[PDB]
This record gives sequence, structure tokens and C-alpha cells, in this order.
Amino acid sequence: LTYRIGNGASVPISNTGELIKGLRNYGPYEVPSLKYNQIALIHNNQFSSLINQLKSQISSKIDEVWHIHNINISEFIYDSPHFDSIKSQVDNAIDTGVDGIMLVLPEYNTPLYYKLKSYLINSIPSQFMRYDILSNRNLTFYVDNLLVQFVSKLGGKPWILNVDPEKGSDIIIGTGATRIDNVNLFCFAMVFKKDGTMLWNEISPIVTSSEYLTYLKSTIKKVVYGFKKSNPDWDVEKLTLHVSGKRPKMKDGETKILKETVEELKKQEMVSRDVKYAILHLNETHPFWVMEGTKVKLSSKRYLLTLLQPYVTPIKPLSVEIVSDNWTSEEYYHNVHEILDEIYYLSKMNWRGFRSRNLPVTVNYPKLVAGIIANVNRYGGYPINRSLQTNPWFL
RNA sequence: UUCGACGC
RNA sequence: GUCGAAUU
Ligand SMILES: [Mn+2]
Repeated sequence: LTYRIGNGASVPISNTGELIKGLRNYGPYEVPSLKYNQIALIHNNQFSSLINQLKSQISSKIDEVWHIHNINISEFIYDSPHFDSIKSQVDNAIDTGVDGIMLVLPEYNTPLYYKLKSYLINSIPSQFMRYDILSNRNLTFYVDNLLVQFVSKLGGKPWILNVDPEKGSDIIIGTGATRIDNVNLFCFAMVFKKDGTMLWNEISPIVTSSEYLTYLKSTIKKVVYGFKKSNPDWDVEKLTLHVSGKRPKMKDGETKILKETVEELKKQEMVSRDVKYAILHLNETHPFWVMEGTKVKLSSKRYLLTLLQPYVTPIKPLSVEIVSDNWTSEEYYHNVHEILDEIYYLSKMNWRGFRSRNLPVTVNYPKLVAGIIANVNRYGGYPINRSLQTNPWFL
């Protein structure tokens, strides 16, 4: 229903102009804390008007929308549009003392994006931009969205979902794997609060399909060990797994391993030894047109949650299957409503820009990682640190 | 790579 | 390549 921003304010969802005006008035839910109060802009068009306007917009929005005050932006010019010359300005910036780097790429050069991006994820919060894509017409839409994600990557919290703290899971784990070609894959596991904020993330190395279940288990254990070490008193009595991704087909073996992993985390006191949990498969299914937030039951274990398209009335359904749960027959229906509601609230959380993705954050954010992991691997960049664990570097 | 959507 | 980004 509403987004919680700063100073105790809440603004309706589904209205980006009201969210922006809200941030100008009250601030974000959390301003990032900075060490230098300095950010670098790195580019190769020193007399460019578009870059001039870009700098001045970033400067005024950072202060006025984001309430990050007195930041200095320093500029660094590179003079050849290739890896070693840009990297050299990047290095100059990092030696200067900066909280993050905004890097304007020159043209369209995919190997160069992945090479530079993998070096920076490893170093310092960064936000790329394309010189060719700038225009006066779209500059304000462009900077508005760009800063939602750069503020997050600097450790800020734009807005969180307003949810009933008595309803839903204590934590939600988005987990699964994504195949990056026909043989190789990586596992992921991400812990969320019910308010849609990411608490911790782990990704496995790239492995082969034969190694899927082995790394699925360990990646999930690492992410919970991580969450628990930085939240020792967060009791988990209600736990939900959101399983997603193009991964090997292996559903019974996979459910058995997920069940085992929760039984080991109980033994190790990472969750309650009487935790109530459900393991769910979330799958995007083919769109359709009515010629909603609606919950459809297809069988006692298969459900559909229908959502407007984030763009006849077009609908993007999300399939939801309960593959395992330890719920009582009595609790059952009630729990089904809560878990479906929660999936709907999470589908409204997106720190990539102002517009809702209408896809659950637990499904969406692992897709964003996958794109980077796949292409870094393909273009031979630097493989992707408690900093990367708590920060949404993939946005 | 601000992002999205279409068409091929 | 074709639009679009308060009001989805
Ligand atoms: Mn991004």
C-alpha cells in the first residue's frame, strides 16, 4: 500500500512524482553515511554541454532529493576510450579519497563495460553512464533513476515497504541458481526483511551442473551464517524460501536438499528449532490480456498472483507453488494468504529506479546478479569483503 | 551501461 | 530500430 521514507513519512505506491516530491520534503528512509563527502565524475568530454548539465543535475539532486549535503564532485578526464587509460583515471580517483565513482563511458563497448565494472565492484561503489545515451530531453528522468541506484550502492535506503510487522516471515531467502550457458551455473542466496530490504547476499563460484546441490546448500548456509553474525538477536520463527532461476531440473532432489539445509541451520541455532517454514517455487508465466493483486488458487499447492504490467488490460502472472512446509492443517489457509500477500508487497520493492518492477525483489535481484556474473565470465573481466555482502552492487 | 516497451 | 517515463 505505501512506501516509508524519512522523518516518519509514507507516500502511496504507483506514483513516481509523489515519491520524488516526498523525498525532497522528508528525505529518504536512510541517508548514506559517507567517509570523504566526495564523489568522482570520470569522463572524456571536458567541453561537453551534456556532461556539464549532467554534473549540475547530479549535484543539485544529491543535495535536494537525497538530502546528502555538502558533497564535492571532482572531475577526472581520460583521453583515450580504452581499458588502460580510463582505469588510470579511476586509480587517480581512488588515491584522491572518494566515496564512490560515477564513470561516463564513451560509446558502446560491451567488453569494456564488464572489464571496468568488475574492477570497480571489487574496489568502490560506482555508477556507469553512457555518453551517447545522454540527451537534454530525458536528462531529468535519467538522473532521477540513476541516483536511486547510486544512493543504494553507497549504502543508503531510498524507501522501504510499510507492512504489518505482525504479518509475514521474519526473513525471506531468495535462493536458486542461474545457468550461464548449457554447462555452467552459479548459485545465489539472498536474505530479505519483510519490508523488502536486502540484509545479506552470497553467490557461489561458477561451477558445473553436476555440482548444483552441493553449492546450493553451502551458499544458503553461508548467507544465513552471515546474516546471523551481523544480527545475533534477530530470532527467526517464520521462514520462507523463494526458489527461482533457470537451473537444472531436479525438483525432488532439490526440495530434499533445501529441507536438509533448514534442518542443519536449526541444529546450529541459526533459526528457531521450531521454525515454521515454507519452500516456494516462484516462476514468471506467459502474459495475458483482460478484454490486480488477485490471488488465484489452482490446486491446494499451486497459486497464481496476478499483477498489472509495469508498463485490453495486460497482466503478468507469477506462479507460486508450495513444494514443502511444516504448517498445521489448521494454520494452513491463513499462512497461504500471508505468503501470497508478502510476495505481492515484495513485487513493489525495486531500488533500480522509481518505477515498480512488479516482480518480487527475491526473484528480480538474483536476475540482476546473473547478468553481471554471466558477462563478466564471457568477456574475461575480474571475477566478483563484508561490503559486497550487504550492498546492492548489482543494481 | 538511467530504465522500460514494442517491432525485426 | 520505434516509441515512452506526475497521473503505471
Ligand atoms: Mn545499474
